[PDB]
Amino acid sequence: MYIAIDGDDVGRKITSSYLSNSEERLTYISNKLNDTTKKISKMLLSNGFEIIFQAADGVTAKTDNEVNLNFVFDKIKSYSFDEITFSAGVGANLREAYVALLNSKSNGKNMISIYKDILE
Amino acid sequence: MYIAIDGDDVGRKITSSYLSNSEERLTYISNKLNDTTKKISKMLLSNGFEIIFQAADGVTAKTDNEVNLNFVFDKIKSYSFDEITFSAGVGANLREAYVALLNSKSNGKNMISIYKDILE
Ligand SMILES: Nc1ncnc2c1ncn2[C@@H]1O[C@H](COP(=O)(O)NP(=O)(O)OP(=O)(O)O)[C@@H](O)[C@H]1O
Ligand SMILES: Nc1ncnc2c1ncn2[C@@H]1O[C@H](COP(=O)(O)NP(=O)(O)OP(=O)(O)O)[C@@H](O)[C@H]1O
Ligand SMILES: [Mg+2]
Ligand SMILES: [Mg+2]
Repeated sequence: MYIAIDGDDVGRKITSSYLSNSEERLTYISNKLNDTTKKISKMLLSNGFEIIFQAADGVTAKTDNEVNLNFVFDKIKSYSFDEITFSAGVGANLREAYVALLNSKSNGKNMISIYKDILE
Repeated sequence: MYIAIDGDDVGRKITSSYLSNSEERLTYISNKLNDTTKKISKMLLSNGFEIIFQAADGVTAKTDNEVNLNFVFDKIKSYSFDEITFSAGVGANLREAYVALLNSKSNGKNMISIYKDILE
């Protein structure tokens, strides 16, 4: 199973910081993204996932083991901070997790989609 | 002086890797971005810059010292790899470096713009 996780509307708070000349707020959000994907990457490892990347505001991973996915996403939901949520997609391969990720980014965000469910 | 540096068309090679189920190529480009912004952040420190963020595929920094900017950008240009260039903007504040950055992303990419020059 592949899972892609990625920050919602992250650009808006970064751009807001440039335009208001707020470098400290810009630096805080950059390291906060850095640290939250770190939290996400570690929760995933503890549940038998192999991280593919944990960089920028995203994390992609895969698990040849079994996994409670309402648990996993309920904890991704819980690293939200200051109006920045995370969306997730899941599929049987990287491409499918990607599409399902677009689906979430495309349907309210702060949500998870599963590729097999979209097709049906 | 503020400088914002950011990777061109980085999403296209990442997305290409999802859609072709090429996780190894996806992981390589993620760490390669990680490592190139590292190279950029270090060259800037050696020339008297203070890094504001070095994350994702970008680096923003400022220098209360003086700086040869054709040198600096000529070396940013030289960390290009596999058809991924970097654009830069410069200004007297964060907002201005941002606009000048959009200008470069907006005018061929693999290029630098200076905010004061745009206004004139
Ligand atoms: N850790 C980070 N440090 C600095 N900039 C980041 C970081 N993570 C993401 N970004 C920036 O945030 C943006 C991520 O690109 P996205 O295209 O993913 N857009 P975003 O608004 O963040 O949300 P979605 O549309 O995906 O829901 C780019 O501008 C990245 O350079
Ligand atoms: N180090 C990284 N690791 C993983 N994904 C990254 C990294 N740096 C950037 N990205 C992704 O690349 C994109 C950066 O957002 P951008 O909105 O900056 N778009 P890009 O096509 O990269 O070029 P420009 O339009 O800015 O010229 C987002 O999808 C990021 O999540
Ligand atoms: Mg995002
Ligand atoms: Mg970019």
